[PDB]
Amino acid sequence: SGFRKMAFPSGKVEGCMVQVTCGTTTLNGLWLDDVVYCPRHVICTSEDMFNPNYEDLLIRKSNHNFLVQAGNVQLRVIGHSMQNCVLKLKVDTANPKTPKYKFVRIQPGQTFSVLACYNGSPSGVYQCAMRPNFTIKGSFLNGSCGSVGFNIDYDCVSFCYMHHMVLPTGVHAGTDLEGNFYGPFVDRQTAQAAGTDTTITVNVLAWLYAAVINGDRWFLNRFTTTLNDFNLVAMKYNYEPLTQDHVDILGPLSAQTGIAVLDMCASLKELLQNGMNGRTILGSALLEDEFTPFDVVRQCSGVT
Amino acid sequence: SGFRKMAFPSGKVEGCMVQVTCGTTTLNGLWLDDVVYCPRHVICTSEDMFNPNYEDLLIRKSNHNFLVQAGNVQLRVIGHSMQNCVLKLKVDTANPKTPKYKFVRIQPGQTFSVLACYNGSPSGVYQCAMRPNFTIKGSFLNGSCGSVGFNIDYDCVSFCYMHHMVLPTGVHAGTDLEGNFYGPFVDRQTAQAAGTDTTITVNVLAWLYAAVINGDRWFLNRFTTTLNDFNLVAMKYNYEPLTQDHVDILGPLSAQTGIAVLDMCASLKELLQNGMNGRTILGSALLEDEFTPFDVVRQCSGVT
Ligand SMILES: *[C@H](O)[C@H](C[C@@H]1CCNC1=O)NC(=O)[C@H](CC(C)C)NC(=O)OCc1ccccc1
Ligand SMILES: *[C@H](O)[C@H](C[C@@H]1CCNC1=O)NC(=O)[C@H](CC(C)C)NC(=O)OCc1ccccc1
Repeated sequence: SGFRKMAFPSGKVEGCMVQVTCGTTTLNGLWLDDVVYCPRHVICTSEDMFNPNYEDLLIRKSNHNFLVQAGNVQLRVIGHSMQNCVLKLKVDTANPKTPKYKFVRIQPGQTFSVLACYNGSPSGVYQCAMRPNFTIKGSFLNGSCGSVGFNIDYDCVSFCYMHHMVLPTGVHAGTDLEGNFYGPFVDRQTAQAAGTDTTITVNVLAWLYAAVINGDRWFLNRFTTTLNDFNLVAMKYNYEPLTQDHVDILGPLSAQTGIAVLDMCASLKELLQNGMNGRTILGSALLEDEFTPFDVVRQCSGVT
Repeated sequence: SGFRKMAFPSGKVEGCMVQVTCGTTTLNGLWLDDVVYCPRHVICTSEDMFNPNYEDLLIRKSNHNFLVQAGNVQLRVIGHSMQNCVLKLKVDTANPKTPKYKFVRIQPGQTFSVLACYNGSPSGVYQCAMRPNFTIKGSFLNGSCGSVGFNIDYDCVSFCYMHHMVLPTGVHAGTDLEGNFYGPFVDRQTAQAAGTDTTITVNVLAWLYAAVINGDRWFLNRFTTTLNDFNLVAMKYNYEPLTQDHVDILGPLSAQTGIAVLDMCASLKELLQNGMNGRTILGSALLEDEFTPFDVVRQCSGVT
């Protein structure tokens, strides 16, 4: 009953967060086994950040320049390396709280939980989606870099995001745990902008299925459509085109509800063409697109 | 940068969640020190739940009828007591993960984080507000009862909610950790309904201040108003009346932004009278009222 934007429990990740200070810059790192991962711009001063030469800046940093603190306890740095846009600080102690973990690069449309942190201390947790233009709409302040995004499949934490920067539009950009940015962005303070923020059609349809499951059906109409006809209207509205794989992925939701995917497409089309007329769906006056089909099934079936 | 509905990190609470089974009914309990707290309707069968006599049902339950499991490990129940609508199961082992904690009863308008659980295992976390009609809009399925709501002030967890039931409108009702329901509700499956779900005016104003902080200012107009004139319009819209204490509580937000509270009231009034005209504020097409003034300052200042 009810449907909410919901994050994974953050306990396994809280125990991996540390503070990393180099010079005057402080941010967060992720401590797994005997390695701390953090954004490489920790080495930049306020000035450096506009056109850094990271390799050159890194020549003048030695192991003892990276101050790593876990709680009130200092860790000893015994090595360091740059992998793309992240640093790997080898420490002399394996994190006793290291969970079963993996590093994954997610695709646009997929969702993950962000544990926002400051000074190595968890601040709060919320759910995000990797948007088609490879930005996320999170909540980050100065010092939040190194905060990570993750999913949990039972016992295993899959890290997929590390925060690096905010863009002129207020949306956020970052890397996977190998240091490769999502999107065309780079970790420097130059002119760079996001790109068209299109809507995750399949996710909206999943969310419409969630509403029906929870008894909110006012938007179901008597019509159906075709995939080709739907996309012609959807893309007038900057919706990602819907494919047969998307249809397949909504299959189980379609069967649980007895509503053909294309029938639901017909309902979405009229919502786009006519609006909500001041009504709401699952408490929203907008079509919500940051729930995947997996997300909906999860929350409507009690998976733990 | 950015503004999101955000929950406290759930780690300290994850370690307190256990599974409680009596007869055929399974739900969650909260294990603090040597006591497990859980809803008393764990003792009801499917039939009992329509007009239970809990005292009478409790006569036939002994310590060994309450199966308490922490992970894959069974706890030994050595005593039991009913306090209002919750049971206190004394166990022979103090929870080694017990945090510094307190039990508090919150007021309508205040917010807290819910850790949704099933079979004693955390499922996900999300932020809620205690609404003026003493319901919450969460995400709960069968077996979720005993999940708890909490705030964290640095090191101390303040438990304020335990889930018990869903209402015909799909909203949720529960108790504080002393077993007293919020609102007039009772833990039986009889005809009972919520009451008018009015809007937390002060919280909407806080959220409007959050938008301005994050550069979303399109809704600021050239007008001001009075508290009396504003409330005359606000209560046509089922908004809780705004008081001088509310004004005081928005003081720091008013000073950080240079916008008098009554000027912002004038902006809210025109948004109520004229709508959003299809625009959004912080990504919402609705006036959001589940952020307190404290919530906004927290998230816009990096408190950990
Ligand atoms: C790292 O913690 C930080 C996160 C930004 C700061 C405010 N909100 C965020 O999400 N990243 C940077 O400061 C970043 C550093 C370069 C090496 C990319 N630069 C950046 O995002 O610049 C834009 C900006 C900075 C400060 C305030 C507002 C916008
Ligand atoms: C306890 O886990 C459970 C939570 C309900 C079930 C579905 N979603 C919820 O939030 N509470 C009950 O089942 C409760 C038991 C009585 C002792 C109050 N009764 C209840 O909420 O009845 C309404 C209902 C039950 C089952 C499905 C849909 C509505």
